[PDB]
Amino acid sequence: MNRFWNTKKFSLTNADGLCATLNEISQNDEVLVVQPSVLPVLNSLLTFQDLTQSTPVRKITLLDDQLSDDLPSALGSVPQMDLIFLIDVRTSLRLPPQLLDAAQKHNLSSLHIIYCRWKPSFQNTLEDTEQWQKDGFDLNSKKTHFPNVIESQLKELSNEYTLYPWDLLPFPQIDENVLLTHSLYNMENVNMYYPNLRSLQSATESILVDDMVNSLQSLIFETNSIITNVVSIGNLSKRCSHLLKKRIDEHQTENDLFIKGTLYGERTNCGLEMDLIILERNTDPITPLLTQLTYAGILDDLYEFNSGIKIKEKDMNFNYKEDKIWNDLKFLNFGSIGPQLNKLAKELQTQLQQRQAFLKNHTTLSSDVLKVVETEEYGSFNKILELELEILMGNTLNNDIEDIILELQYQYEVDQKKILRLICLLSLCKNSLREKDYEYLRTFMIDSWGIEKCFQLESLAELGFFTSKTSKSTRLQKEYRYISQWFNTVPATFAYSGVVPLTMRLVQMLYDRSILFHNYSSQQPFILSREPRVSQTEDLIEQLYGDSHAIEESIWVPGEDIALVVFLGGVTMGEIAIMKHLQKILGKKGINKRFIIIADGLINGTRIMNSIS
Amino acid sequence: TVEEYRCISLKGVIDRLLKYHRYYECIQICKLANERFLLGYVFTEWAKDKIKGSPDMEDDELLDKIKSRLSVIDMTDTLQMVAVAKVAYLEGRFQLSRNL
Repeated sequence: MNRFWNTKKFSLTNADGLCATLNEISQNDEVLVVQPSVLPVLNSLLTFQDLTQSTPVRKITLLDDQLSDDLPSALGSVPQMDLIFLIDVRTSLRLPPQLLDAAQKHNLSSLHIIYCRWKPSFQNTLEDTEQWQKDGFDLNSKKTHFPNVIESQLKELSNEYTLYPWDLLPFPQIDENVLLTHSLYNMENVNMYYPNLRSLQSATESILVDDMVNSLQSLIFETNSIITNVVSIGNLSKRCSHLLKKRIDEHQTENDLFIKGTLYGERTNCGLEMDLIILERNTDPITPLLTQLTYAGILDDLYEFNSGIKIKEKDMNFNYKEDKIWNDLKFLNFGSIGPQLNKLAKELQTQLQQRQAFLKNHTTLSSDVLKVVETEEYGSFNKILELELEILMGNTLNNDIEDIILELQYQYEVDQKKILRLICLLSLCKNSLREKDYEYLRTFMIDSWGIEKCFQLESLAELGFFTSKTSKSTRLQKEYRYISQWFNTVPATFAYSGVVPLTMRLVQMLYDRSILFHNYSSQQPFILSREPRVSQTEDLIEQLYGDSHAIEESIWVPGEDIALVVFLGGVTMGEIAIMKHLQKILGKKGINKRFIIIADGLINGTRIMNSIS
Repeated sequence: TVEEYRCISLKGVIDRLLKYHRYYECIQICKLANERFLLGYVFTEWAKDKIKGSPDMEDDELLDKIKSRLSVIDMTDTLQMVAVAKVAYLEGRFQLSRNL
């Protein structure tokens, strides 16, 4: 807020707007009807008690076909004032049929709905006071617009179209530092980047990039920032950067270009820098599939977080704004939790009961997790780690891989997803697999897991995960054993099998070429540069991607620090753990910066496997 | 006088002189008065009158003139040319209306 990104301050605006709208609906007893996908987000913002006390609504429901049978049971009952639906139409451009069938059948006499949208900063605070009646109606907005958007398909029943545009802007839930935008799923639980229908990839990609650009524009115009340097990586990031630049340069108002002349300008500057490094998940498919070792990573891949940051099996919330025990243990390694918990418990003995309840709950949950790690296919949780560590450095032999893949297939029972992920990593690590092993691996797969597995192994065999030795979308076509020489991923590191992520070193090289100095270096343009630059580092990335055009460096202004590292394609939460380590080590070395990680939705190995199915 | 100038806004003065087909005088008051809001209101009227004027013209040269005269004006308010395109479409000229 006001050039200082007070992230928690973003939370209040959405709640205030929703409360004002709901209280301005009607001063009676209201019943709320909320879409299943958006409800968890709303509950993570407004508590039930606050919702009841602030506005006279007293009931919340869900959009389901069960309501059709309950139309004469639930909808017929209550209905003290009216029914206020809440829908999300930001993606999939289609209203759910539930409201369509309920409107005509139950014959509601008052239809009011709520639709979500990003904040229209271009409205610039209603533009003063309409310029004293538009200086004699010199400007007007009647019919100066298309008749309807998306909701033009709603042209049935009555004219009760009291729409209400509730505003929404990103706010942090999992942690103070990192915000999160939900644009990676539809209402049908289909991945927005890896859809299970290989006929409409291009449109889905365009829609995703458009929505991401819209969210970034909303945040940028809300915070009143001036981007100075852009480091785009990949193909889609190029289009995203160009579209964002065009949209910023088109829709910006006046009274700020004048400031753009005063600040920065010609022959002078004021020492303000913001960076917009952008990456794509397809660039490095090496590390969304490794096993998590941090506490929240282990707790995540065994029990999937929903849209809200909570879990079904437990009841206590993991929100950071009311508890401090979770703050200091979320990103620590699993091994260093026990003794720390023992010390925390023993120090309080000499020494309010809410802390006791919190520590008891944490101890019980940790004990349950430790118990469930073992005795549940004992040794698998470690065996996969040793196998992954062996594969990453490279120890594959002639036809011996077929012996170990089925070694744990039925000796220890294991899910399909683990095997599929491991074989994908095997096929991806060597950057190529010969033509004499697919004929056996695919045969065994189709033998053991049905007939539909052939379709999965065919569809997944074109995104780059499952390739054969015999508009490129920026795949990776270089052996990984080479990358272990330029970079020092395998020696400082946690949340993995002792391996540094590839994105980690990719962002490291932009500011300090130390590891690149040890290997493949005789001269460098610099050793410590404050501004992001890319020079004399083309050939290494020319062979790494097959084209010396993936790297893009853009300077916008002609002539401590906020860096916006967005993530198009999900964030593997282990990267968040190493981001803090990067910030700490860079601050120690001398360069002081602050990182904000924009995420389109948490991504994880198993969560990917159901996507392409 | 000063008191009469208070009764009616500057737009009231600009209209009285735009009425009598004097499209260069008006555009000079706006420059000296240091205003931008009432700038495009002269240009839209001039374009409408020019389009609705000489009927025996040619599309390419008419568009060239109507777009070269737009280069001088650098301002975005009340500069809507949808009305100009409509009034061009209201008569036989269709290609020029589409090209505008």
